[PDB]
Amino acid sequence: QHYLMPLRDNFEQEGIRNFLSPGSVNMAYTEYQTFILEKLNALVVGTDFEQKDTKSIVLATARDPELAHVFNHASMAHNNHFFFDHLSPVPVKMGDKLFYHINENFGSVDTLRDEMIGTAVSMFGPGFVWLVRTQLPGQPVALRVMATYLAGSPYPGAHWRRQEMDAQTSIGSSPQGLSNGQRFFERSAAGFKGNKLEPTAPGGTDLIPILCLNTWEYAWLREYGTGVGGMGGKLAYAQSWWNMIDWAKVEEEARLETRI
Amino acid sequence: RLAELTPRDYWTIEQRLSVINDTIEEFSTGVPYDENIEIGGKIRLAIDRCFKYDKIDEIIAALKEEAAEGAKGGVQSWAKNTLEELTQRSPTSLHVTLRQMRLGKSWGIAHTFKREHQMAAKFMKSHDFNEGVTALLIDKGANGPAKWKPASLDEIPPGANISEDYFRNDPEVPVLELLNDRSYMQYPYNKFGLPNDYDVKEAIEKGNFTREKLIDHFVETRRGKQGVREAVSDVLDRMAVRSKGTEHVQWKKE
Amino acid sequence: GVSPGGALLRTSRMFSLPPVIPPPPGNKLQMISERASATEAYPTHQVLTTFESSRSRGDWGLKRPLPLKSTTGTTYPMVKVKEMDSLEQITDFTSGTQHGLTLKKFQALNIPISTPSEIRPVQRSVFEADTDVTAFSPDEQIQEAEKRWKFSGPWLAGMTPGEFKEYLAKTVRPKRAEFRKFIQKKIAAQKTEAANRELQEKPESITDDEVTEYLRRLRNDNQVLYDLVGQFLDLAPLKPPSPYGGRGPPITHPSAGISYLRTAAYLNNHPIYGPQKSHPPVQARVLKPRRGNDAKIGVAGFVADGPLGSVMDKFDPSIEGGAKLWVNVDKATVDSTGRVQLTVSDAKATDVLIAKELIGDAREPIFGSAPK
Amino acid sequence: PNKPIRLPPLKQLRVRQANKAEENPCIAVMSSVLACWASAGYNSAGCATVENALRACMDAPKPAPKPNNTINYHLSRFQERLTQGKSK
Amino acid sequence: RYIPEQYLRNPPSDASLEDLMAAQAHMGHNTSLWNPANARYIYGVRQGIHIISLETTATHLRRAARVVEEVAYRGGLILFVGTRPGQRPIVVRAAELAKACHLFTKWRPGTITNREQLLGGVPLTVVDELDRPLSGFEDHLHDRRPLAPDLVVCLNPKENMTLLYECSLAKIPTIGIIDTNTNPSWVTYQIPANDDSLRATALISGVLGRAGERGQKRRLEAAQRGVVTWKTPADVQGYFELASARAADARRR
Amino acid sequence: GKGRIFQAAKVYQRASEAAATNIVSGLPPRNPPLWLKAIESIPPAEINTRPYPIQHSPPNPRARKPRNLFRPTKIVYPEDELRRDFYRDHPWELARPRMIIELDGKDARFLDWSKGLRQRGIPLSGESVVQRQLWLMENQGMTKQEAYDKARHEFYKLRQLEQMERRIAVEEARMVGGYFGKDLLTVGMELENKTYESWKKWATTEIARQESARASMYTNVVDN
RNA sequence: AACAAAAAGGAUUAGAUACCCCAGUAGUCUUUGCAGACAAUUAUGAAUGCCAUAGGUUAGAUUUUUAAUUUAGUCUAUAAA
Ligand SMILES: [K+]
Ligand SMILES: [K+]
Ligand SMILES: [K+]
Ligand SMILES: [Mg+2]
Ligand SMILES: [Mg+2]
Ligand SMILES: [Mg+2]
Ligand SMILES: [Mg+2]
Ligand SMILES: [Mg+2]
Ligand SMILES: [Mg+2]
Repeated sequence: QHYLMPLRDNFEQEGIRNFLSPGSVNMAYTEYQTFILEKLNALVVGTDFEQKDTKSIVLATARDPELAHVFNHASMAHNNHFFFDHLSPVPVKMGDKLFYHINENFGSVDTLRDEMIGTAVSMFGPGFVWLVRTQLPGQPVALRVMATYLAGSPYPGAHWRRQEMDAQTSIGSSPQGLSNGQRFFERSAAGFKGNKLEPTAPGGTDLIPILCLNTWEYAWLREYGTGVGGMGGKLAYAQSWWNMIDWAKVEEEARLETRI
Repeated sequence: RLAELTPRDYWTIEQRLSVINDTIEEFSTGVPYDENIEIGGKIRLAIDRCFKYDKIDEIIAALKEEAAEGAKGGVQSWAKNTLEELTQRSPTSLHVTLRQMRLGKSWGIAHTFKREHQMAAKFMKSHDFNEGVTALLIDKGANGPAKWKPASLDEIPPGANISEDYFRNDPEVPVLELLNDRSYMQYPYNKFGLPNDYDVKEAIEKGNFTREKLIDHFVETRRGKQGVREAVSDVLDRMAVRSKGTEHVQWKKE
Repeated sequence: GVSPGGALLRTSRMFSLPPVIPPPPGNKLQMISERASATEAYPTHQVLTTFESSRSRGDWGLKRPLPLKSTTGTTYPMVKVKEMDSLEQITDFTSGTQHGLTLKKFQALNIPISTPSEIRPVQRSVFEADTDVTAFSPDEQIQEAEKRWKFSGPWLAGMTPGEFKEYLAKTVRPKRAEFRKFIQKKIAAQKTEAANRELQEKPESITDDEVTEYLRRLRNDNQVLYDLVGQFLDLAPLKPPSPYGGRGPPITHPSAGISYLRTAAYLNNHPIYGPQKSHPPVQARVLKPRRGNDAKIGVAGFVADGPLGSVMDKFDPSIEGGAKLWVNVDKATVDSTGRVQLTVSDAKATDVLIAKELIGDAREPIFGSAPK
Repeated sequence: PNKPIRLPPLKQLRVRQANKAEENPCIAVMSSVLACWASAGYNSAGCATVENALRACMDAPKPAPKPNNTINYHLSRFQERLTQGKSK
Repeated sequence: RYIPEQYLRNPPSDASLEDLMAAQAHMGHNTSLWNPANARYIYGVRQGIHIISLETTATHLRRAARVVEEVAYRGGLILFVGTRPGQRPIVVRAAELAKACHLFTKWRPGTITNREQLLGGVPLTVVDELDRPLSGFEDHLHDRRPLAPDLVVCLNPKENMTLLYECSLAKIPTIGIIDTNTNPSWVTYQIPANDDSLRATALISGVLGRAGERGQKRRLEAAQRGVVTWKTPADVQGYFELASARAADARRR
Repeated sequence: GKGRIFQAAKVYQRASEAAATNIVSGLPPRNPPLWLKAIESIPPAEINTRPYPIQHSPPNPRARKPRNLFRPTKIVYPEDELRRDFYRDHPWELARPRMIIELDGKDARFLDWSKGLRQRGIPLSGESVVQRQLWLMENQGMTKQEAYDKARHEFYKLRQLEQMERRIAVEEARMVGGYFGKDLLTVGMELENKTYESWKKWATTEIARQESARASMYTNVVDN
């Protein structure tokens, strides 16, 4: 069965300094990751996914419509742990290599800050904001910001559930609305018939998530309160998060090829 | 299967016991997977601290320390239960019993049965035995509990010695004539069970094993005997500490 | 009391395999084919599955590993074992996809199983606490005996003249002495109801001759006696003097364990079109056209009667892959013979276009290029 | 009605002719020609068509034989498992 | 909790009742295809087959492991034999652990009773207590009778009785997996178990492979201390005698 | 007796006797085989002896001359009667694939049927209802029917949530830009199309045989 | 009526009593006696106690009558022998 694993630096015991109280991280990871794994176990208790890993269940249950409920619990457990696994007990100084690509791609580290934080609030819904690394066979490494919805995964092997654009406020009769609507059916029709829209490289090496931001309410509603009056809330939660990012590890997983 | 084992006349008793030991270990279906060592760890450590004296008064005094609140032993529930038992046992039997446990350690096996025959003779004449048996077995608990010669251990003053009377031979009782003249100070073949402190100690004082390597030394030496890993692990939890760090492990005594 | 080896085998997985249940009952006096046999109404053997790492090795938890040619390659690993070891020293097995995938295709319809109705359509679930009950008390009266679905006695109308004689000779004949006692217990209620109704202004319950006379009195009214005889032998109701006593009680649970939904009263919220009026349509295949003047359609692997309304009238060899028709499954029920019968109805026009739009088959998409 | 018996031990379980020894496809055409001569006569004109069909037989090539049937190989694998044994 | 490649990558030293039941070692043949002689190991009947008692399989397996360990401890030559299709990786792995020989193809009738014909040109070598090749036996290795195994572990006795009968004639002890239809008189040490499962055959074989490995370790450890657990075979023993005779002949001359 | 004389159980006795003395009388015996001392103290086990097998069911007491005394008996448990009842009321429960392949044989260590139908390591199946029923029917003293209804109703409410979650899980995924592949309803129909065509070709090619052989039945070859 | 030793005729054949053919009387059938010989065979007298399985089949019995269990027959193929 799938069991809960400890956190990075005993966050469950002490928690982050000025980002999450030990009681909040307890309700956010222990009392929730355990709840998700209990449901995940019941769904794979007697199937081939019984001994498979979370990410393996994600890629294997991405397109199958009869396993969408299994994808949620598997993808949620993977995304949730991916969030806490990149937090540092003490602020870290951004490396030189990473500090270069961020400025070359987004213009400035402060610009990337507002883009991710701005996307978290602009999304108005529980999800995850990713910092993806895209590198086509001919093009160089390029960093962008991808925002997934409730349990969507950023990996290319699970593009079937790359839930990054709501349909209730993005598909309409307006000029931009019709464009989104066309792309909607173009994906559903292409995916259904098996055709691929964007050619990808083998092994899903195109997109490599490096950083994540969990915007679900169970992670900040208790600590930063609702947010009425401009104090705390989902806004301050995203701001304080930006200070505890493990830029040392973020740069590592990025694997920015040295060319300077 | 034991009936099929046909030894050779020229095999020593050691070889014969080795053939039977290996035959009994084939029919083992494993020990319980959840049942843990009862007398082990905290309780086992408490027994070594409370039952190391030569006076039942001091033993009970030590138990009260364990049952007291805040005792670092952590066996409050156990110490309280043992106390409620000793109070019911015959106070004379406790003195006589605790006395033979300290003397029997230096007696021979043949000399032991002869002394006990004299001791048992004194109990037939005593009052506690006839009362305890008549009150518990013949009456089946009726007529209330037993009534020993002293109502409790507090009646026996410190200077009293109610044991020597039982360890003195009686000329009216002829010496016990045994069926043979064999004897020994320690069992010649009593190492077919699980490894105990004596075995683990010898292996440590002889070799220079480590924490995990030492456990495999017995799991291999006993050829996968069920319970060796749990037993050897427990012995080290009590009588072994990293005197040399993670490199090796030695005893806690010194 | 049992050795540790016998204790493990009991809770083992292979020991938990269910026994092979008898096949779905058919016409007893009708002829059949014994050499060849097609898919059955409902499954009789358990479908088995393995891990993908084990299937490549042929290990299915059975006595021996199965051949790879006939068990590898497909998507859904499913197998039915008839004998774990036959007289040929082989595991007589077959594919279990004919029923394993028929269950998944049916549950894809997202429809419950309702109680059979008579012809004001009122679809009532079969899992209701008042109807779905099998444990009854001896005090259980007759008015509440119609709600049950599992009876101990047989359905007299369904038995053959031979099975009925064997029943009368070996089941009801040796129960005369017991039935007389059953009357005495009623007399205890007959002499106390009139003897205890005025106290607020038990009887001896053991008689020999009074019973003989009470039964004679019932000869003028045969209905009150049948209700008393059926209640003793636990016979399923036959006529109204209600719970669909036409074809008899079901030989299985009214749902048959194929679906556990309790209602279809819900709306499908479309991403762009909001809630829908009816459930999405399902494409069906035409079998045995009218030109018997009745047509048969295959919906989700089950055979049902065509909608009450061409393609369903005359065969057309020109159509590729046969004739197909979009329909909507209105009601699903389980008859007394264990079959699953669907009341299919023709699907609307706009709905078939909405369904085809997602999968990318709609010619004129309702979105974007739909000015009117 | 009883079920098929279990064969006793045989020296070998096999079918004599594994492949169907089909008949020359034209021996049937000749019979038709010989049938007309009996009813319509020899030098008649009605049989002028069947004769052309008969002449068309031998001018066409003989179909090649089919590959051997492996039935006997599989019968020899399951003999002991399907019968009461194998005779020596 | 389970990986198909576990019985090969890391076989267990001892098999428990749960390991044997999970490996399907208790599933005998159809009740009709049974050798009534081996009704002593059958626990009951279920699913139309005979169930082999799990306690019986465990006891007999621990006994065979002792035999394999002692033969390897005394410097004996062992031979693991599994001929069924999917038994090659199992037998080769077991022989590797025990430093033994393997056989995964059809046994050639006469390789023991007629070893001069079948094993005439196969090369041998002479080694000491530390398995070090000894020099000076060139004349012996050329005029010598080929070797026969000191122990044979057969994973499917029912399919090769020619091998087991030659071991009976040559007075060679044998270990076999005796299924419900196999004759238990064909081997010296029986292991009642399902021989048709590659999961049960890998466990039994892996357990016997660990036994041989554990026996070879003790033999080579005693050698480092200068204690040889075996004596020179009679074949090589005679060579020493006539060898000194040739030296004794030249002693005078 | 076609069988051969197997003396595998007497290899040690035969080998030890041949090694006792030397064939060249007057000399000490050579060294014995290396395996002789290995199994010196491990004799074979008794074989071919027919014992009284374990009686899993009480033997017939009325029998005066019982046969098949040395025949193993059938293993039957109180759950066999219960499994047959459930799976006969829920035949389509057999269509749910179940993995009888064992992992480590330690499934029964985490099964406490006093809690409910959902246990550790095993899936929610008809077996859970039988084990839960048996527990109620033995501990809480319920009857076969009463314990059946209770464990049976708990089993339905769990199955309903499983089916309701598939539909809702797919419906919400599309509300946020989630698309899926083909479903069984579509895949199942395409396979029928490809198979229906094969039948059409066979029928079209098989009907030509009858109409041709039928018309040619008459000997109209005269062409009058 | 039919069949058919015998008797007789026609053929075949080196010859043909014969095998084949055209015909044909005892006899076969009925009732009453005589007769007592048979490959009257399972080339195996009758009977009793006992010894391991498997697959069919015949007449019942029991059962959760599906199919199992069992009593008495009969046959096939084997184990120990
Ligand atoms: K005639
Ligand atoms: K003549
Ligand atoms: K018979
Ligand atoms: Mg076998
Ligand atoms: Mg006559
Ligand atoms: Mg006479
Ligand atoms: Mg006769
Ligand atoms: Mg006679
Ligand atoms: Mg007859």
